[PDB]
Amino acid sequence: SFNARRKLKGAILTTMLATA
Amino acid sequence: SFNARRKLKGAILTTMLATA
Amino acid sequence: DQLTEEQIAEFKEAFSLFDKDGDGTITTKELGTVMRSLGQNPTEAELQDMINEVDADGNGTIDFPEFLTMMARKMKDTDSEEEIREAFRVFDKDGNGYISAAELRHVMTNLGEKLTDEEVDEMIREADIDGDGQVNYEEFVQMMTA
Amino acid sequence: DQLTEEQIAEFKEAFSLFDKDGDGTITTKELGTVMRSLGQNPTEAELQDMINEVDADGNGTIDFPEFLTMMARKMKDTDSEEEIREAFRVFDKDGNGYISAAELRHVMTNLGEKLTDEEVDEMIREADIDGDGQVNYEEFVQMMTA
Ligand SMILES: [Ca+2]
Ligand SMILES: [Ca+2]
Ligand SMILES: [Ca+2]
Ligand SMILES: [Ca+2]
Ligand SMILES: [Ca+2]
Ligand SMILES: [Ca+2]
Ligand SMILES: [Ca+2]
Ligand SMILES: [Ca+2]
Repeated sequence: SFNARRKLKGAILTTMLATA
Repeated sequence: SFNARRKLKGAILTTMLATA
Repeated sequence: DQLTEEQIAEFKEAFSLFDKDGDGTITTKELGTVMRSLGQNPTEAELQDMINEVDADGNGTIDFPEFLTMMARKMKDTDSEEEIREAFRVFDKDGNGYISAAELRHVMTNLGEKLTDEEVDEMIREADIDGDGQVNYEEFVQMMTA
Repeated sequence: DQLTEEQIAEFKEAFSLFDKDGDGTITTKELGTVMRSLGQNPTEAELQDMINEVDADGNGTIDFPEFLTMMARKMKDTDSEEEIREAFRVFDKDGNGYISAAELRHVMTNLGEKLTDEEVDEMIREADIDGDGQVNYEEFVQMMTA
């Protein structure tokens, strides 16, 4: 089943890498 | 340069996986 | 204490947002795609620089370990709050201090993720320590730490 | 606290001892090879079972994230000491309670690693908290923890 915690953490980590 | 700590840790971790 | 199975899955999810073709490697084209989706405008030479910093095997693309290394360097020393605040602003587009459900849906849509209203609400719930239905800065920070 | 760059390198080193052809995937043949080198005798069905427990993408081989997941499960709950003691015994071949330089060289040779006397001495030094020139059980444990 969709794991919202994993989904949000993955998106946050991606956004951190995508930062200067 | 050869990193003995990494080498020994890698070998220990491998041996743990290779255990029952 | 030990890297956990769930931590690994979180990293794998992040890797998959870049590796959209699921071939197991992140190219400069894929890096660029994600960054522009998040409102950034890296140059080609800047994308090359990012890959070269971690391209241990010199093959010009990023594999899983190299991606983890990129992450580990990023997450190392964040006390200035400069980087975290930059990431929060990506989500808090109106600058009001709270990531709304609508704002989270904007970012997930930009990242190429199809999600229902219920899924995105569950994401908010995960971060929403104080129960107000929105994610503040401290809640965002805690999602990385926690 | 955060997965570190050095932790990643340690895991990558372990992955490379299995992935001897450096193609980025561990096959059942490679798993078997390492295990037999370490005095084990897994059956084919047992090797398949190991891969199936973590083969998220169903491709019949182990990639980096799947390898990390295998490790994370192994390292999870080791308080019985059964597993750690089994791994220590691989190195402490004469059962005397201490991993000697010669014993470490035996295992590294079995794993296919070419090392000098100086390199292996440096490995002992890394684990040898009490300075006696050999690695005891508690020192071995601390190498995984530490
Ligand atoms: Ca790709
Ligand atoms: Ca590479
Ligand atoms: Ca807002
Ligand atoms: Ca809140
Ligand atoms: Ca291989
Ligand atoms: Ca697989
Ligand atoms: Ca011994
Ligand atoms: Ca000692």
